[PDB]
Amino acid sequence: AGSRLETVGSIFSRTRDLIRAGVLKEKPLWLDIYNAFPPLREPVFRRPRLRYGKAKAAVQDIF
Amino acid sequence: NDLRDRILSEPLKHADFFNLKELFSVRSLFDARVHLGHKAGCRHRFMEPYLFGSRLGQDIIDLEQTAAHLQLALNFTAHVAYREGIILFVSRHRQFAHLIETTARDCGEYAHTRYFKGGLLTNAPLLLGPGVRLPDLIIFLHTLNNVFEPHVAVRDAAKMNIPTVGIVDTNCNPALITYPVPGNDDSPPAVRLFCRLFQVAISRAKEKRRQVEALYRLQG
Amino acid sequence: VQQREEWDRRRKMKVKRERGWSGNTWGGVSLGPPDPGPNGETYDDFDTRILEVRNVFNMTAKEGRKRSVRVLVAVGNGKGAAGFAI
Ligand SMILES: [Mg+2]
Ligand SMILES: [Mg+2]
Repeated sequence: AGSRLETVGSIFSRTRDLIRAGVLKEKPLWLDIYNAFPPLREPVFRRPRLRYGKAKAAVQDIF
Repeated sequence: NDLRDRILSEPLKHADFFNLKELFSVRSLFDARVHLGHKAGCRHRFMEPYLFGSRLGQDIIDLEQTAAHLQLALNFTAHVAYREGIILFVSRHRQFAHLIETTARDCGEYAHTRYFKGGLLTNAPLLLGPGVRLPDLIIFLHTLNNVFEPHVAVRDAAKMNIPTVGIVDTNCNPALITYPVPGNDDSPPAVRLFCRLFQVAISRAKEKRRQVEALYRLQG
Repeated sequence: VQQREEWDRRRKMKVKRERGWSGNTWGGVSLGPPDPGPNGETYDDFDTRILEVRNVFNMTAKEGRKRSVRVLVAVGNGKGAAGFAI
């Protein structure tokens, strides 16, 4: 029917893999738009780790 | 059938098919207070690349990256509307709930600014009905609920493979949002501008779908 | 009387189930294709196997020991797509 794992990868990655596998025989309508127009960053799940140690932020002050 | 394939695949060959580049500009966004953000203390870790800088402890969002993201977001929104797609407006914020609800009515699309039930998008057959067509796109005008946690629809939509176009503030999590648009979601002028931009984007997509249909009808 | 005797002979015999990992455990026993989905989709290429069946007890105020059975199965079509759930 589909894949409901959030952390495996982007929605695009799972959809095209299931279609290539042969389980999803009806291509979703939004898939064609995604191939023609991809976003700047692929939506891959990442854990928001907290910064420890001497590492600081790279944001510069506006002066 | 072949002409049905032709009309579906026609707008895919033009990047500026809907001529959305004239709707907004850097100056237009700047006057809407879209470059402002929360304090430096609330800066989420994933929003660091999208921040131009911090002005006296107040983060400033880089509108140049906002314009690049917003251009794709509006372009992606129109195409899924062109193909007769269901669009849902989700925003759990008790200051623009009526405005967003009225915005969807004018565009003819659906809105859900009320309390979000747990098993709505996942356990759809029990909540709504036996056979229900899931929305093909979700728009988040606010990715946070009233308790400053990420909205449930953001996580559920990724489970159901539904693309989400959501405005992310400086304290949001754009990790699961496929088309993030870093901007300001608190000032009334900013929220009003985003709704109007999505109003014209949907209306143009609905109209230009009808115009090409008329041309197809007279083709044969 | 012959009919009743024949009926008894057709009840003693038991079907020999698919041999799993051992003679008595359920590890490796197939359950056939998964049930069709609510949309009418049919999955006959998928096959499922049982990996672990274990009785689980919980303490309740009234009954006492509330025995519950949990299982962990994996499904797959043989073309590269597979999954697991409990
Ligand atoms: Mg905010
Ligand atoms: Mg034995």
